[PDB]
Amino acid sequence: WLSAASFQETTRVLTDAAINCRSDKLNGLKENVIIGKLIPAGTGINRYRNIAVQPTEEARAAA
Amino acid sequence: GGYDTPLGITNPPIDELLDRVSSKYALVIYAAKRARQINDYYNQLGEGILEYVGPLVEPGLQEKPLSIALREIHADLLEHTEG
Amino acid sequence: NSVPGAPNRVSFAKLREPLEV
Amino acid sequence: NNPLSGLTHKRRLSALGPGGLSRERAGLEVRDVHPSHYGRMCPIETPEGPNIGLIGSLSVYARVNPFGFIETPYRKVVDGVVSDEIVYLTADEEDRHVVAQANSPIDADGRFVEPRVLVRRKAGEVEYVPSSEVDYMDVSPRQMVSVATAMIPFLEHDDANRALMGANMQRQAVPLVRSEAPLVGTGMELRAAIDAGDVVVAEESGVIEEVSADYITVMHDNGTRRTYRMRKFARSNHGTCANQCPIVDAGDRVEAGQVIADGPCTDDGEMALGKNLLVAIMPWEGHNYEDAIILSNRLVEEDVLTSIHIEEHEIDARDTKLGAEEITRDIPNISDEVLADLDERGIVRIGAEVRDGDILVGKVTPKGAREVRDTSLKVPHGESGKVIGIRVFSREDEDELPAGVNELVRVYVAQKRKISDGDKLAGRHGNKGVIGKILPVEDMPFLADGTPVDIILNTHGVPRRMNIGQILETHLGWCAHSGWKVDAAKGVPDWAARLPDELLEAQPNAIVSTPVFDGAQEAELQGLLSCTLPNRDGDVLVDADGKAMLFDGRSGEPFPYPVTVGYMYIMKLHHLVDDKIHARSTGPYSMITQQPLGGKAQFGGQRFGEMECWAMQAYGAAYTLQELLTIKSDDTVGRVKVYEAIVKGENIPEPGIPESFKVLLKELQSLCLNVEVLSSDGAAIELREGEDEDLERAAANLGINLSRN
Amino acid sequence: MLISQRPTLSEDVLTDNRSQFVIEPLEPGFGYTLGNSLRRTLLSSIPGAAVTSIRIDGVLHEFTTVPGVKEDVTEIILNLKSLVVSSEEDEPVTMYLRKQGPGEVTAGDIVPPAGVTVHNPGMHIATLNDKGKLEVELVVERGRGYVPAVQNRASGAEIGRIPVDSIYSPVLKVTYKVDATRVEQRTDFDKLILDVETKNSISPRDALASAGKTLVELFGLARELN
Amino acid sequence: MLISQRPTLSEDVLTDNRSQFVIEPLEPGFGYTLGNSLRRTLLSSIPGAAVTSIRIDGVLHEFTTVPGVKEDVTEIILNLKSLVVSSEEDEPVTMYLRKQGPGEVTAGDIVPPAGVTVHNPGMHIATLNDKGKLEVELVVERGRGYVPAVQNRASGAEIGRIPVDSIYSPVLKVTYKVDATRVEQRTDFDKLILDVETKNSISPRDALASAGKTLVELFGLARELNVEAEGIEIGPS
Amino acid sequence: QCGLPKLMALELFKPFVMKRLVDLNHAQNIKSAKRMVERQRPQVWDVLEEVIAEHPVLLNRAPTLHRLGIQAFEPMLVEGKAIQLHPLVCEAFNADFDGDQMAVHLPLSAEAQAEARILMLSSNNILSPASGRPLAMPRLDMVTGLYYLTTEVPGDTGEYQPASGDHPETGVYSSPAEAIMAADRGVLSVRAKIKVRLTQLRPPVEIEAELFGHSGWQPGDAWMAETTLGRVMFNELLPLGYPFVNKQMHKKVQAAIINDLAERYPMIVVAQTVDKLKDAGFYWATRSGVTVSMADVLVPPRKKEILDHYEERADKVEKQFQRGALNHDERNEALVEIWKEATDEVGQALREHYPDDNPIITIVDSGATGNFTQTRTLAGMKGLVTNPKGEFIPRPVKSSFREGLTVLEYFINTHGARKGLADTALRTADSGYLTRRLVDVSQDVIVREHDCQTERGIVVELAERAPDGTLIRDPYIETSAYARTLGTDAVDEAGNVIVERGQDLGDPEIDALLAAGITQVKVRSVLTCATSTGVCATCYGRSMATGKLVDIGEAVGIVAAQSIGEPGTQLTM
Amino acid sequence: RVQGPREVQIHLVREVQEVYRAQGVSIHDKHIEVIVRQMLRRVTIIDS
RNA sequence: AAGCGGAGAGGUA
Ligand SMILES: [Mg+2]
Ligand SMILES: [Zn+2]
Repeated sequence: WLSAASFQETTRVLTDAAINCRSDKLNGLKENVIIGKLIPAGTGINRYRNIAVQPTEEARAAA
Repeated sequence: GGYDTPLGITNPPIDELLDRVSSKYALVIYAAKRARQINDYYNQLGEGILEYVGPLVEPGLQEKPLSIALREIHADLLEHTEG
Repeated sequence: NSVPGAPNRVSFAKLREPLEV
Repeated sequence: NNPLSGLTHKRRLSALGPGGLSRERAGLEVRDVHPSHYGRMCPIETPEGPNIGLIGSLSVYARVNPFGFIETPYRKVVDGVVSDEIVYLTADEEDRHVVAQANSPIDADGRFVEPRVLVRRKAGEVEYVPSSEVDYMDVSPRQMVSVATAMIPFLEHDDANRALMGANMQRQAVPLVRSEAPLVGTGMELRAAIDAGDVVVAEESGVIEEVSADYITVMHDNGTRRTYRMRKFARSNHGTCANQCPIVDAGDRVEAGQVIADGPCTDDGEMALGKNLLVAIMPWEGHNYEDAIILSNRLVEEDVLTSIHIEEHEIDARDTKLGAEEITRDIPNISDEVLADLDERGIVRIGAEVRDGDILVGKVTPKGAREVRDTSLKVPHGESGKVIGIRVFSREDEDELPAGVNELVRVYVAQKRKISDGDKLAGRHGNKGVIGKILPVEDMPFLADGTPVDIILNTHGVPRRMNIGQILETHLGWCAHSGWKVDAAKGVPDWAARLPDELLEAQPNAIVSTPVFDGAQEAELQGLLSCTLPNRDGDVLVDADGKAMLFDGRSGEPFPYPVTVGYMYIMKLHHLVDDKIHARSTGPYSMITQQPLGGKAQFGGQRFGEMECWAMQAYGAAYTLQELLTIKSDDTVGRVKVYEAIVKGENIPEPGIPESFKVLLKELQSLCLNVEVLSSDGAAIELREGEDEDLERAAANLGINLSRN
Repeated sequence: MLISQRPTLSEDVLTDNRSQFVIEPLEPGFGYTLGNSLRRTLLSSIPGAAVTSIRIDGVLHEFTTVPGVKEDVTEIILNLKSLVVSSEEDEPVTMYLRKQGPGEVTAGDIVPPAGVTVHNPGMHIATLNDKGKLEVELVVERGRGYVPAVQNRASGAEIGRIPVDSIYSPVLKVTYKVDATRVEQRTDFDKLILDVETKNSISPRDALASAGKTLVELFGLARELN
Repeated sequence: MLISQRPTLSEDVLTDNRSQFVIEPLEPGFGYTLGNSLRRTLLSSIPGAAVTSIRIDGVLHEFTTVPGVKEDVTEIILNLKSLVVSSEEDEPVTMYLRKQGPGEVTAGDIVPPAGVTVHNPGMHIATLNDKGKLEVELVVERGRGYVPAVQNRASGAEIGRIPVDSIYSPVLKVTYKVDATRVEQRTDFDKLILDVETKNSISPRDALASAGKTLVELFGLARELNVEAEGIEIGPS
Repeated sequence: QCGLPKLMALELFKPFVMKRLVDLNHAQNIKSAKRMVERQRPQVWDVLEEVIAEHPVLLNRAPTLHRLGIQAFEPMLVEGKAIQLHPLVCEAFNADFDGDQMAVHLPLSAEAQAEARILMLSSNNILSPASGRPLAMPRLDMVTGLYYLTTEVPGDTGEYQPASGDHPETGVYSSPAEAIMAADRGVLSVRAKIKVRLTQLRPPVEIEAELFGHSGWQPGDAWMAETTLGRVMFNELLPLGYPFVNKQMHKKVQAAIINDLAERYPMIVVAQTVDKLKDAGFYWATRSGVTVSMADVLVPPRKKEILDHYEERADKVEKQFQRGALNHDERNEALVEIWKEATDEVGQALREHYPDDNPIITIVDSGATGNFTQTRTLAGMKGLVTNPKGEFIPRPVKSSFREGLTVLEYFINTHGARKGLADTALRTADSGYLTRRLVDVSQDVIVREHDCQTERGIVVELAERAPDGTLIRDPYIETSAYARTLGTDAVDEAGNVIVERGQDLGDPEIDALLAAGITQVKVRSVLTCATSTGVCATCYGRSMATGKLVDIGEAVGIVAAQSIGEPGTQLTM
Repeated sequence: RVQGPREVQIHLVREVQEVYRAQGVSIHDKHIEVIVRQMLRRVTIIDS
């Protein structure tokens, strides 16, 4: 209901959501921009956001 | 080597940096995570040592840690595991 | 013309105007 | 801005207002030129924004009926001979008869030279008819154009778009310090200055008795003596300068209607909005790529294009409840090095050079003594100049000030302003650009005798925009500058059969006139280019085609092909880069939302709208967008932590939650809706702040106040 | 075949300001580069003297008027900016200009101290009537190039001082023309004619000497490579 | 007067026959009064020697081919025009080149007369594989610059002479650029870059030094008019 | 690179300057450093130059119609108050220099700097992500310079002559340096055909096959070429191992060269080569002699004759109407059809009169700007004009803009010159609304995995045959089948397999398929993807902006909407 | 209703591509199928 | 240590 309410016809969608008692799961681009966390695209997906970086053992020992 | 020496930002070239990763979205996180380790090594050097090491390559006079991380990546000195 | 001290500015015009602005 | 814009603000017809149209819901048929506008409304001059077609300018000869309809004069023709009776007609009558064309070949007796003539029929359709049933004729050409448009030479060679652009740009020129008259122009400059009202015109004939820089005293012929006072360096509505200078001597004799003093943009009674500059048309090293302009450094040294801009500041002396605010020179605990100019009353003195941050008038406020705080008027950022005059209004001298205030101070600051990169220049034919580079004199292309050019224009924009009046103006300007003399030893040449007398010879720096729709034909220009007086030596710089041989200022080798050279009329528009540069790192924040303020008067941020967010999401950059939308804009706890991290050199912390989301939740709750933020297992999150560290680290204001010591 | 002649410089005088210098013989390709180097040096870096600021008696700033004078102060500045002066001392020098009563004030009424001369004694400055009086103090210095107005606050001067712009260059117009001999048998040379005209403050012979001095001293840093 | 910032000269050695020089920092606009004049002086002022005329026996009427060799006249002339020769005698000198039998004939066997030296003996000139004989005579003079062919200066004496173009200058290519730099607040100072590639007879440092000696005595003619003239003084080194 | 004013750069980088000032003992506390910075004390400019090194900034201009409206640049200090922009990035921003303004933003954290340096750098984005055309290309002045440089004119100075009888060929050179020395003297022209010996430039394919055969180790192998000096100068800008072109450089040829370099070479040599092309074009544009004057605007030799001849037919039609034979509409259509032929006759007479070296002809023949309708209007006749309701007026405009229109001709000319202006301002709102709806409908399409391993696919025609027996390429095949992945093996005459499954369809695969007598192909398209949420990398195809397969996690539903809705302000009814 | 969905996507792609293609703008067809994919995702229910 | 919200009009790309 967040994105549909922020696109067009706010009052109708808000009354429908209030009557139906809907729930928003916050897995879109617009909702994540609104609430203020990383959008699920590009460098924000779990694959690229959980990289662990450590120096190689050879360089660590040599230096 | 079909090019002349790059200047400033464009060194090292990404055509050689992208052979160490699978996509251009992993290079960003790679270098950004290395830069923070370098910086927080530098800031806590005065007191007791930590479990962070670096730089592993000869730093210049005044180089931003991001450039040091890029030069380390291009020289094949760091290894990363993709989530 | 019609101005007592206007500077002289010669014109290329070929027509004659019967009415003034 | 100048007299022309004032004369054109009146004589303006607006379609909008109470009882009319709407700006957005106008349409596309009310923004069209109707065939009944010939002589009553100008089809060229109109805004080019979203008001196109909804504002217009009244024509030159038109007048308004008592009922409210617009009339035009037509010259009546009877039995094939054009008489001299003038009758005013409205569109109703005009669409009933047959009206001829303005420039028909009358044979000095009233009968047309050619039987076929172009006429306008009842429905507004044009057609070719034999010269037997016509019964009216136009009084003159230029009767269908407005007053701003009738000042463009060679208008019939320019397309509608560029003519519209030039007519609209003629009203933005600023008044310069010298303001010399154009070399080639139309005859409408003289009447556009007297009628605007910017010049002093003698009311009665007489002999001038005394002349000075402030007043002129005229002794009439019946013993009456009249003295005219003059306005010196007065601020206009848009910050420019209005000046008046006498142009008469102490023993000359004047006549009723003669111009006595000049004005802002007036030279000897004629409108003068620009300067004459030497122009070469050629590409040059890419510095004039895409409508940029290259200038010389002589226009800066010799103040060719320089203007005076005046600004005004003001303050109020209020009666606060806890006391009464007063103007004085006892600012709380401030070093006397800053109170050097403020004499004794707390008001700066005349002639002092101010800068950003300095004090103009010193005032104090009662906190509710040991309650005096400092709230004084200070020069805002980006200003300077010399104080010109202070006007003080007091309550104890019968001056009527609003209740609550008791002392008004008005301080005027003026500064001169040179030309620089980013300042906008334009001509009368629609050319417009910004200055890309200012070159030294020693490395500009120069003629055979060593005279450098003053401005270089590109050649790739002239053909595809269809405004070739500028090259013709260039040729005629060079011919008028160097003079000419037709060799009439054996009669008169064939091409000069129609040229009047007194136009076969001209001395250097002559001034010529080319009316808007009947002027110098191309054959006459081609003939005049071939007979031009030489310079001080027996040389001719420009050959018969209008081209010259130029050298190069940097390498010295001559250019391989000749280049077009001439004199062009260039005016300086009122879009200066000194008023368009802005930057901000931390400043005042709003109140309902904690987002940065907007605007340039107060330190304001730049809006980052929807389309920029779409671009950032397309690029895939997820951290840049989050950092732009949380810590740089709204996160109230994140800003100070980021500033401390940057100053100390540590890493940037994590963001929080923007305050606009909480404001939205409050509004939704206040609309009788039950909005909740849940966790992974119910147990709705409180979302009600927490105990943070209130100790203000770094002991520095974040930036809302610049710095007070 | 290699030519043995060496180029020579000759002078021809047309007026007290215009002069022509002939240089020959030159290599086939010289003539434009040498002439343009001389022209670039002449028009940019030659020392001269000029006024830097003025002071009038009853005037605080530039945007005002003086009673009895037909022009305001800014027009007086614009008239004074065309003055031709020639100083010798290595310090600022002060000149005075006083006039009372009706008439016309020109540059001939300025009394210069020992070491300052005015070369333009008939230029119009202002015009006065029965109740007008003019008192001006001028400051002259030496320099090179072009220096804009130095702000008043940067020197600690009084509130009545009016900084002004200054042009130090005494050279007015320079040009050149090459004549090339392209006969057969491979005996080719060029001759250069350089035409200079100054501003009556310096002789056209004494500007070319300064240009040559600057150019030779600047080109001499390549020679020391041995 | 003084500049308060003395220009300096430095060198980069890209190759034994190619260098790059830098001048920095110059006053605004002085990067163009130096560059073009220096380039032209380097190109057409250094003295040198080159081949001016050749003659091949058996080639009198038409110039299309020569019996015995695998090439035509144009290839022979092009290979001869790329010879570096140093001469000391002012008058023209004559050289001979005679080869017999199969094999390649190079610049090693031109057998130079005392006073003329060849600096690239191992340069391919021709190759004989048809049991023929080659006897070519050459005339060498000295001068400066690039001089196109001279059209039969002595028509009544020679019938078989083939004039060739002469490349006297030891310097082959020169290019220059000028960039901007920063001394204190102003960011409008000049920086002159000169890239020079020369032949095998001379070194680029020597050419740059010999182009700075023919310019001091070129602008000394203008200084001789008035000994004291208040120019611009750099000062000591 | 970009140029930033000193004052703006000092206001943007205030905290970094403060920390560096406190670091170098120039200030005691941060308050002292804050005062020093805010009063512009003469000790901050030395540290301000070394604090902006390798710190990118973002440049933006509104409207941001597509992705390339925001780009990252490396800043450098300049003197003035205006931002200096590279000439080649003005096509992406769609910005001229008649008064435009731009906005500057600053990245702070490490991730933001890394993304601005790697993802958004200006020299990494050259191809347009809608069709694949390069955008950083020479245009306007540069194409004119490159067209003048490499043009061959017969009978010029120092031309090659096959002289025989008493003298050699007289005009063959032994190296480019000798040719340059000869041109500097005036013996040779830069546009005259000569024969020159080249060593460091690779020969064309045919010459390499003929002379060396196996491989030409061009670093030291010499060959002889018949060309001009301008073509050698132009070819010295392309990379080392690139064959000699030897053609006149129209706009199309340069576009082909740029896309070939982008296809076969890494991404840094292209951004290095485009700069040298820009430099050469700018240098040779000023000395090409392109100038405008009234004597260069020629006129048709016989326009009065043609106009008088075509007036007679209109007279006959009008008289036939006046006798009652025709009604109004037939008369009007007859008149308009009569007057539509005189325009073409005048156009042809004008075109067959201009010499090929005119400034006005070489501007449009090189693809720089303009069409021939504009120059026919400028030098010939305007033609027919339109009524405000939209219909033609039977009376033409017989005068051009070089001779000057009369009064009512100029009045009726403005009827259609204001409707276009009034429709331009009304088209933008509709374009913007359409783009907003397109973006807000497609926002859950993101490439999620690498292969859904489906077998459904779309069918592509891929050229059509002729009854004669010749395959004819489909007119629109670049944007129908390029940048796609094959779905089934492509067989021929029940034989072997030419292109196997799961292979990108570039030019070589397409032409090898076409030279086998097979038209229909089956491809994998996003319409038939079997993955649950989003799409997959294989089904989508190749990214049009980088020339490779699409990466996992890219927001591919927004770039499609932006590319569809960006060229919407040039769609006239 | 008549020819199944494949013909409707062919129709939409071609008919929308023609309007752009008339005036000379190049847009690959993979950008238009991403939108038409979103117009056919839901079904209507006749009986439950 | 202390404020900054609405309505209307004109312009720039
Ligand atoms: Mg623009
Ligand atoms: Zn798939």
